[PDB]
Amino acid sequence: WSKADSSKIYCHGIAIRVPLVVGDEHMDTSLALLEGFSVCENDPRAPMVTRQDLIDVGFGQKVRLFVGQGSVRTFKRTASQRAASSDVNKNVKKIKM
Amino acid sequence: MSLLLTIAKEYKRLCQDAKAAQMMTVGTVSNYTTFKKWTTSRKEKNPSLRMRWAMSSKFPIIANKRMLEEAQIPKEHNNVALWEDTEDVSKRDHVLASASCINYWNFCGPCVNNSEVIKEVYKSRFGRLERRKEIMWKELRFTLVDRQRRRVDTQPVEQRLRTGEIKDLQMWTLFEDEAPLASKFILDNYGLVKEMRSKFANKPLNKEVVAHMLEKQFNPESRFLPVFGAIRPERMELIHALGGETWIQEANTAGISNVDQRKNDIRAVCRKVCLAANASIMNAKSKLVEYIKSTSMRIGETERKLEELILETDDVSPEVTLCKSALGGQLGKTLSFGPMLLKKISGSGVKVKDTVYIQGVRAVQFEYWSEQEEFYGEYKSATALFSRKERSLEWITIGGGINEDRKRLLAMCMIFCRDGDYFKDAPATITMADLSTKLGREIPYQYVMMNWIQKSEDNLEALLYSRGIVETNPGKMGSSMGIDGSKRAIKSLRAVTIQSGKIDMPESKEKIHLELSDNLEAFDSSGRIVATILDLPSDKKVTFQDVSFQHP
Amino acid sequence: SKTFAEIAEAFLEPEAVRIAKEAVEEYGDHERKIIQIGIHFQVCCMFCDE
Amino acid sequence: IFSFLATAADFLRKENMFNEIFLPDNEETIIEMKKGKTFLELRDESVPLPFQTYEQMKDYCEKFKGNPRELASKVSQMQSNIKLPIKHYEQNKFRQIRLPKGPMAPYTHKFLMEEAWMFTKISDPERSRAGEILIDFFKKGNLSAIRPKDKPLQGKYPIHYKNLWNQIKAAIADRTMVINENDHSEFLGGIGRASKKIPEISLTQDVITTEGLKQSENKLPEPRSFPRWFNAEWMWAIKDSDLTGWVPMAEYPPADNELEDYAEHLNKTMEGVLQGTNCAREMGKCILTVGALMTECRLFPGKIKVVPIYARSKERKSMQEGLPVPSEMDCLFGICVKSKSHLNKDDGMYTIITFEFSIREPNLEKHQKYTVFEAGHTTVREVPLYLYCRTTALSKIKNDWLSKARRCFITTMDTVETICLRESAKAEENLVEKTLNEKQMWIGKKNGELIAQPLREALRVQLVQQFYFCIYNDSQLEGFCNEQKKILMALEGDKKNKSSFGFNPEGLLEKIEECLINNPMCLFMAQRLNELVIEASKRGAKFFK
Amino acid sequence: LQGKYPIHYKNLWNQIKAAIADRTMVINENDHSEFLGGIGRASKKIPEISL
Amino acid sequence: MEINPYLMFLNNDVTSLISTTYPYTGPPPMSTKYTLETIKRTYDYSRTSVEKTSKVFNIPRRKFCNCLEDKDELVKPTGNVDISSLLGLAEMMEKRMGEGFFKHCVMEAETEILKMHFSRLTEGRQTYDWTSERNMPAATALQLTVDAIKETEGPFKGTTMLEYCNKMIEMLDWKEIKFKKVIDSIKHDEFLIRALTINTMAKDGERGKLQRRAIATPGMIVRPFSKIVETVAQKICEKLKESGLPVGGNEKKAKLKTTVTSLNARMNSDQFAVNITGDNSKWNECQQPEAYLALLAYITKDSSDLMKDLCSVAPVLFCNKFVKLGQGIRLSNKRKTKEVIIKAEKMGKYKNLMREEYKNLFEPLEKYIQKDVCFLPGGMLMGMFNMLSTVLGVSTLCYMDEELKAKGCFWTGLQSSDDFVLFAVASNWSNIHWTIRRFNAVCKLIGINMSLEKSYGSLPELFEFTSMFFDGEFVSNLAMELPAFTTAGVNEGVDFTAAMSIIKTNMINNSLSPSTALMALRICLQEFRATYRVHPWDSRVKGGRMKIINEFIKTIENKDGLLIADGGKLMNNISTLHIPEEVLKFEKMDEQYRNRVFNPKNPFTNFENEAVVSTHSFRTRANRTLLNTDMRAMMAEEKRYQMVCDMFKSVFESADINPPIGAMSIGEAIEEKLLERAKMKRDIGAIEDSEYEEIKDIIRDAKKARLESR
RNA sequence: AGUAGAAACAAGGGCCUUUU
Repeated sequence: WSKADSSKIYCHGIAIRVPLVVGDEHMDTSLALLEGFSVCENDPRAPMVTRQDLIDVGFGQKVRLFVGQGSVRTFKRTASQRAASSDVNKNVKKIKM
Repeated sequence: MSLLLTIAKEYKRLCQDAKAAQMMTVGTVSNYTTFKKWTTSRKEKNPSLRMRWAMSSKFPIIANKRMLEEAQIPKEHNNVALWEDTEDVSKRDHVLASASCINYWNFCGPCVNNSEVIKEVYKSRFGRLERRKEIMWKELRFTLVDRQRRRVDTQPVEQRLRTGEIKDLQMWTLFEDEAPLASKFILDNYGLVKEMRSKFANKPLNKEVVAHMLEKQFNPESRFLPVFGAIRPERMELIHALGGETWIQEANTAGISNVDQRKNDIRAVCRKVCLAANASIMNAKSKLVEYIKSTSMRIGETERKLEELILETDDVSPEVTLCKSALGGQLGKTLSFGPMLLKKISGSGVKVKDTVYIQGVRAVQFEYWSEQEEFYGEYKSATALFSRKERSLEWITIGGGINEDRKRLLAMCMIFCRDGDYFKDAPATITMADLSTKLGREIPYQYVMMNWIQKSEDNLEALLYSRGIVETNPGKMGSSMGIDGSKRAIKSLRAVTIQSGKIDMPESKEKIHLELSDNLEAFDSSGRIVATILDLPSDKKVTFQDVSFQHP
Repeated sequence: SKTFAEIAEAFLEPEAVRIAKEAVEEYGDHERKIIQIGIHFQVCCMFCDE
Repeated sequence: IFSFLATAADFLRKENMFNEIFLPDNEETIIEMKKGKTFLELRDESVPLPFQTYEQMKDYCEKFKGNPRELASKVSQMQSNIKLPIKHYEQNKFRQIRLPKGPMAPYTHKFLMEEAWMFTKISDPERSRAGEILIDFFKKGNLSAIRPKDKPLQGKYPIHYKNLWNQIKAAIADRTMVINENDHSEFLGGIGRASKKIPEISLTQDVITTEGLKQSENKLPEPRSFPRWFNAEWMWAIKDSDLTGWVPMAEYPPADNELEDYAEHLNKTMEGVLQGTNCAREMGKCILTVGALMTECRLFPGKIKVVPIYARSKERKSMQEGLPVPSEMDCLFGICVKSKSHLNKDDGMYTIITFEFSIREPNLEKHQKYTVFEAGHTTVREVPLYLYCRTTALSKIKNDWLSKARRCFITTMDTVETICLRESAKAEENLVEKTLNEKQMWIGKKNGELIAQPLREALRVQLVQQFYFCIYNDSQLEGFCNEQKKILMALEGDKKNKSSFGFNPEGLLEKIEECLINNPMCLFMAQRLNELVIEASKRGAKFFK
Repeated sequence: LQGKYPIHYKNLWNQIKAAIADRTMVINENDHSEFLGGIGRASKKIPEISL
Repeated sequence: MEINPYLMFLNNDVTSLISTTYPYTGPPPMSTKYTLETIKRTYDYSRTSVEKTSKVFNIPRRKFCNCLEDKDELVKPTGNVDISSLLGLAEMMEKRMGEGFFKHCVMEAETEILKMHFSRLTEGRQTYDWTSERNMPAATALQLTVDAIKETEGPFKGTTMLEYCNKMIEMLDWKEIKFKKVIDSIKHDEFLIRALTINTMAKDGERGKLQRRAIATPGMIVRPFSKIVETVAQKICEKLKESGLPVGGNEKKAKLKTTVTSLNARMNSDQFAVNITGDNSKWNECQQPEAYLALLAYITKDSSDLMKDLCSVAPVLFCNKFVKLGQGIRLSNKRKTKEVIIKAEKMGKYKNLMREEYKNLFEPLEKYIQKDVCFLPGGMLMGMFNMLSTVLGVSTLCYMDEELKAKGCFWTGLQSSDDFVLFAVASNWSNIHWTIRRFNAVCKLIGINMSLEKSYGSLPELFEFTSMFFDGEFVSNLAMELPAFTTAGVNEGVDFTAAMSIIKTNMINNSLSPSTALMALRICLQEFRATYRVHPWDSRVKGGRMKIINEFIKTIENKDGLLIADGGKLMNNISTLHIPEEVLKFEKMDEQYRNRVFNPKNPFTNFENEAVVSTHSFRTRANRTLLNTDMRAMMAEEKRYQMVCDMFKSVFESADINPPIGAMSIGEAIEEKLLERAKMKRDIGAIEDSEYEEIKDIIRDAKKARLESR
């Protein structure tokens, strides 16, 4: 592995993609936590914070935040490894019968 | 800080008004863009005359005021006027300044610690410079040139991307606080972003310029130009200094930019996986898609997913086409019949049935299209423009430079049009075994005759003989082709024209969404086939470097 | 671009695209509605979740 | 589910499709143009004649079927009631062009080229502005030695010109290139001869009847005849000028490959050949004088100024013998004066005045507008002296273009390099010097015979042609040069035995002869085109005598 | 850090690694080696009789 | 001796020297009489006299379509059309290209018209405002129209083109409209006439055809429908090969060459070909807007019911258009001392004190005339519809019949707007003539005439097309682009690189030779040095810019790294035209000078644009003539919008790069971001609780005021 | 006077709008 690409692991030549849930000494700028967060129903009770304090939250907690421009949402530090390909592909195969 | 407090005070003062409040309250933020146009609108017809007249004055420019005070810029050194306290009508916060004022700053003025960051901002042009410096020029000669027109790329670029994949990259490197939700391209390409971010961080810079330069660093400039010789971006960027219609400055530029190697490796991988999936009988489609998504490859330093590169390239090969079709990737209207290349110019038609007897009496169905249609065709170092009419090759013209290539192109064209008696009565040499179905997968008589030609040269000679031969009439001696591929003879083939000078490749900025079958044969809203697995080399062994075939 | 289907293919799976296309063809409605339907369909898929 | 929807909404908002149109509710599923009342009232009124409502037209177009037979019948019918004439040029030849008749077209260029006399001095790098050299030449006493008399050979208003010259000398003596507003200057500068406005609200019939206020009767230009002095100027502008470096030029960059070497060599040859002619000094004169005048008009409007007519050059290079490193020279041909160039708007006009020096008596036909005076004598021995004086005007556009008079070089270099490279490619060998020293280019007639000289010496003809195109440019010359191409294409077709044809050549000749009025260049080139077709009739058809 | 034709050397190193991977020490493509061998001297030649 | 420039055309070709004729080395040359003559010719070429009366305006309306009369001198122009033949030709073209063609194109267009924002109307040439009745740019006109809409009924919440079109439609049925001014209101009829109004401009920037001495300028109620029609026309034309309008340069050359090869390959031994160079006349005066309507209705027959209504707008609007008479006549006395000025609306009064020509040209057009406007119910104008006319024309080259084949005759070719090329084939001249007459007739049936003087023919390989003469080779005129090699007039950094790029493009396409390129480079360098009042250092010149140069020159080791605008020499050539000087000289520059030039904080620095940015990338002063004119009230709203935008940008730095998006307003985002930054700083950065609380109080007070004002 | 063209300029607003 290398500090340049901290998101890969090379074993016997094969490559492995490590998820981005936590950021250790090498990783950089809050781009290594995004695979640990996800969107959820908006809750005005949770606090509003920045993109740097986002690391001091607890797994499974909620927090409001500002995104891009003129947009606020609510995030939760819980991931979802599943994608839509399989779910669309498999579900469509169960309809041609 | 205090500046922040000032911004807050300004916002308050502005909200105290009614119109400003109404506009900052109504609608969304996008309205800003609109507001950006209704202001500062003024153009000029001939900026040249205006510029000369304008610069003639004694304080022709505008400039900031506080920047001058802070820069301790005076109004004279040895009696030359440098600026004067005043206000432009548009800005209202700028002051008219002299041309001499700029010179003053550069010669003696406010020095900065370092500026090598520029080399990264304009990396493309420093790369141009270096590529130039590593050339070994050669003699100059005069002669006529066969410059063919065609669409090509002039800017060498690594990791060519789309536009949506850039509008995001320009943020995570420069404006992260204002960043949007993380897109998939980011999560996938993390190291790339980290690299682009390591250089433009903690630096005094104008960011709009950086974003513009990044757009150029990721844009292959596609142009429709005349071209001669090899085709590589390293050359097209300076073609102006290599040769024209009457002159040529020889120079060797082969060992630079290592571009086409990536493309040939990609195509080899595509061929490999296509064959692998073809080994199947009922799920080659899903097998191929799995092989795709279960694979990656290295580009320079970074590791990229195959399916991502495939949707960025433009190599019109019978392999890349299939893959881009499986992934639902749209593409251009370009055909492929074996090794040759084809493109339709005009005409139409529809499928039709016919049969032929292989040996004695053995009926075998073969199809052919109905009304007249023009086609351009491109084989190795050879071009052609022909027409088909109801299972016949009406006419054809050629502008190549080789006899062998000419003959092969002509034969493949004759096949593509099912012209001749062989399609009416196949030869004895072929049999039911050579017919089709290596293991069950049928084969149209077209590719059958194709491989039958590629097998022996004498099959090709006989096929050419199938085309009418006559005596070379007077005058047309020059525009005639023998059996060997000679520009003139005493007896030549029928309905043929030759000439020196390639044909201008057509052009069309169109896209189509096609599909494919379980036998790996793509269709385009019609019974026409654009690609298949019979038009590619049979097989070959290669050792791929810096690749990841993460599949059992 | 050049068609709503190619657009929908940007962030949707081509399978659901074709599905909603066949559907609008069945009802013969304006093909600008490929998007909503595909979205609904994809939601249903990701709601099953196997 | 929420993540997918967020991504989709962001994408749509980026595509401007996040609206009811693409994302409607159950009810708002019928989008339609809000067809009002007035628009419909109009649409049912703009319909073609046979129909009277857009519905009928729509029903006729949506169901329209092709009936080729009626189409072919109408085609033939229209093809019979037309009778389009077809005229092969070989049978119907081109007559000669009929030039107008009347007096001769006189000199029109602001400055003199052949009749111009100049005083020269050596240039010092310190004193290089126009307001300085005009004084340097003034101290030696020749500029002040001049003293014209009240009796002019020709012209009008000589008293105004004389007083203006005296005031010019006085101002020069005062070291201030400025002039006061008197009656004379006011008359020569058109100061107060701008019309006075009269609103109609303040108008009445009695006022009209008092002083006739009819619609202005535009007095279009009047015709002229063929000028006989143009060939003289053309032949004079082909010879050397005793100096070079008349037109400033930049430096040559380095070179690394044979290509740049070839380019630099050829460019040096051509520039060295051209910088020695006479047309070149006129180009440099125009450049510098127009630059100075533009600067003045920009800085000192509403003020009568004094600007010289000068140029800078360098004496030719003899052998190493004698004095080496030849020096530079500042030459002065005359004086110029502006008048309140309040260029409020492009295309405007600011009157100027031209005081030039000559040693050649005038001609009434050619030097018609000038007002010459006998000044005195000057050396070389002593010779009499004349003072050509006139009045004219300019504008921003002519200034900018005259200042940009270094395009003729580009055009000529293009033509020459093209010819040479074409001749070199047909043989695959460096044939450039040979093509310049050997290839002959027909350049005129003398004693009824044709004349020829290598291209190396014919470049000057093309250069003068381009310069004149830049000088006498107008709408007339534009139309002419635009309508003459047909004749050249027909000629080429004749050379290659291509049976050309046309529909109405007489109309073409009419259109051509329509734009030939009081512009010497058009007349000269038209007469030369007639002579061309005549000389070619000895070798080609499609032309009448 | 200091050099003249870095790109040639780099591409040649990549080709060397590729060749070693192929278990053959040979290098088929001849673009960089040709250059770096001809930098010393390479040109055409005209016969004296054609002079 | 007598000297004739034209004798070189004997022992040499004509194309390789045709550039010598073009007088593009000098300045080119620059009402109501022209407009009146145009109106007259338009009403005349309508070879008929039928007329109706508009219930709306109560004005005579000559009907120019399927009403042909006066079949004499048909060689002359005619503006009458037979819709049947037009539809037949369109059907034949569709048949050639295949089915589902027009539908596919209109679909591709609708795919864009819907998502389009209504702010793309700011880009384009000037337009005619319908409030001040003058030609302003498009941005200001759109701004004023929106402001008027808002002040009348309410702000325009729309964000796309369709809503703007529907709003325009509704505004054509209102009864009282408001708008700002030093706040006049108007009625329905006046606003209608003032909207259909069209103005003229005498720009004609390009020389091209000297006959072109004007150009149209419609209002703002006709721009979006025109854009829709142009979009569909483009989507159609691009598919065709017999058109060269959108493409430029090498594309049409390749088209023509492939066409010639196909021709030479098709024709047998008993056939011969012919070429023609055509230049249609009165193009913008014979194209009728009714035939376009019928054609678009025939096209939009299988598509949705929405496009059928949009495309049908601009045609009827051009069928009921009004023209604007400019500046009226001028009166004067004999001595010309005094001078009276008069406008159009008054010419109807003093119609007796004018020249008999004006009287004969004016009195007939006195019923069609209204106040300083004329009701032109047909015809066309320049620049309005170019691609649609090209489509209508290409429909002819696709024609075929039984007679043409009974004789073994057929034609093809390639046409752009009012300029075409024809390739006829047959076995004998007697049939060539018949074929050409047939082509002329079929073109006459749709108002497409032909100029008999500017048009000529010859054997196959000799013709011209758009200033490009064609033979065995291709001759780049090379004078068409002569004005291009010049200082644009933008700044110092840029013009030089732009000129080098232009030279490169010429050398690549126009076959510009090397030495010519070098000469042009040196010339542009000299003009650059002269324009910006700058010169080198070793040069003897003494002056203002040059004084301090010689002063501080002592500090420099090598002068090879300097810039041209700072007393630098030229280091560039053919092999370095694709490289700006700022990049080529970077290694040479002495260290101190390099840091000062690229120091990022520079006062004048203001940011295709393939160039480097530096102190030399400045902006010019702004004009001040308006300072006197009372055009200031309009500056207020512009200043307001500018303040708003620059504040929003002060908060969000990427507003320009990345177009903002979201559901929030501006105030909401501003407030939230300010609070976020305040917290982010006060947590760690140099801020006190007092400052944070003061900021928060200010922000809440501003929010309260914003929400309370309205 | 003059320019140029098939009409416009020959200042306009209330004091303002110098180096090959």
